Amino acid sequence: SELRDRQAIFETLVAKGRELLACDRVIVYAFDDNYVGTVVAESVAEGWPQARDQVIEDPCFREHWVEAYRQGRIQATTDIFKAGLTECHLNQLRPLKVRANLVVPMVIDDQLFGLLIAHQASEPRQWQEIEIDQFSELASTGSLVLERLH
Amino acid sequence: SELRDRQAIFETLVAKGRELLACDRVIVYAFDDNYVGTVVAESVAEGWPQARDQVIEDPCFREHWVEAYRQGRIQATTDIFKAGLTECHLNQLRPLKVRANLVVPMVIDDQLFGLLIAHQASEPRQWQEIEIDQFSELASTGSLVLERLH
Ligand SMILES: *[C@H](c1[nH]c(/C=C2\NC(=O)C(CC)=C2C)c(C)c1CCC(=O)O)c1[nH]c(C[C@H]2NC(=O)C(C)=C2[C@@H](*)C)c(C)c1CCC(=O)O
Ligand SMILES: *[C@H](c1[nH]c(/C=C2\NC(=O)C(CC)=C2C)c(C)c1CCC(=O)O)c1[nH]c(C[C@H]2NC(=O)C(C)=C2[C@@H](*)C)c(C)c1CCC(=O)O
Ligand SMILES: [Mg+2]
Ligand SMILES: [Mg+2]
Ligand SMILES: [Mg+2]
Ligand SMILES: [Mg+2]
Repeated sequence: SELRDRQAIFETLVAKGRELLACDRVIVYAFDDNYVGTVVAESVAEGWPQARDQVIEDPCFREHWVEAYRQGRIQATTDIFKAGLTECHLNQLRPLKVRANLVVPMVIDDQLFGLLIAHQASEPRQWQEIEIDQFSELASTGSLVLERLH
Repeated sequence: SELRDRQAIFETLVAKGRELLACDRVIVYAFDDNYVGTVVAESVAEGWPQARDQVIEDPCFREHWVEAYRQGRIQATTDIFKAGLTECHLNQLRPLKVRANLVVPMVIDDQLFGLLIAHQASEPRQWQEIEIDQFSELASTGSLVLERLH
């Protein structure tokens, strides 16, 4: 089925993504038609909370970032507590122990299907250029495969 | 269909591989139980023979290297004519046009499914660490996709 195919690619991306970065969590944050996100796949190291299957109603993608991510925006944050973020934003990340994160888009048929997101937990992390390139390329490869499968 | 899904992934791998390396050819070379390989997908630049749909039996894999490739062996060759190769090896490459090559494994369910192979056809080419890493990760990601998809 189309749903089984997407999930297989998503499980591949989170597993390979966490291996590539040796970070604490990688997820696929998939959007519904109103850009409400569901954590549909997760690779997470031992001891950290599981984000899998959580629904996170974060309005900034629908309201502000859909176009930039469609166009290939990448967001990397070394220290979420030093990024000018509001408490509402921080309270989504605190339970998952996020301290640093890297966000790349999954664009399929020119549409923003979701985000591949890496977390460093309870520890800041400066994401390096070639790490970002490898992670962006992983998301693109996965997205291109899904484009070709159907 | 496993076969149709397969071909879609292979086509993504060869196209992305040739884009990443800007080389003359990238192929997927898939093994059967004699460890005879078939070129099952190809991206090739203008002017070079199409290696697509070639069955090429090379005994060195089954005789020496299958397990090593399972474990992540590569072949990086800057100039095949300075590599101490036999006429039988040179003869099997001559119709394709290979001057330099990069061979990385595709491992699925802990077996050597095939090789992802890049060719430079009219000049030597010293394959760089970053290229080897990118090409290896491409092959690994595509392999894991196939492993999970069915
Ligand atoms: C936009 C925004 N949200 C996120 C969300 C996540 N990062 C993660 O790691 C995860 C997985 C746990 C999620 C989910 C990011 C990365 C961004 C930034 C996008 C970018 O710059 O490219 C955002 N959301 C909020 C939430 C806040 N705003 C509201 O109106 C309400 C209500 C909120 C509470 C739920 C904020 C403050 C931002 C950033 C500011 C902005 O760009 O508008
Ligand atoms: C082993 C060997 N063969 C290949 C084959 C290919 N390179 C490519 O680019 C392609 C696609 C067109 C193929 C197919 C490689 C890369 C290697 C090296 C493996 C390694 O060390 O990792 C090899 N095969 C031969 C051929 C020769 N030996 C025979 O018994 C018969 C028969 C032959 C003629 C068909 C040779 C000389 C080698 C290298 C030495 C060895 O590994 O035994
Ligand atoms: Mg199917
Ligand atoms: Mg690495
Ligand atoms: Mg399509
Ligand atoms: Mg399987």
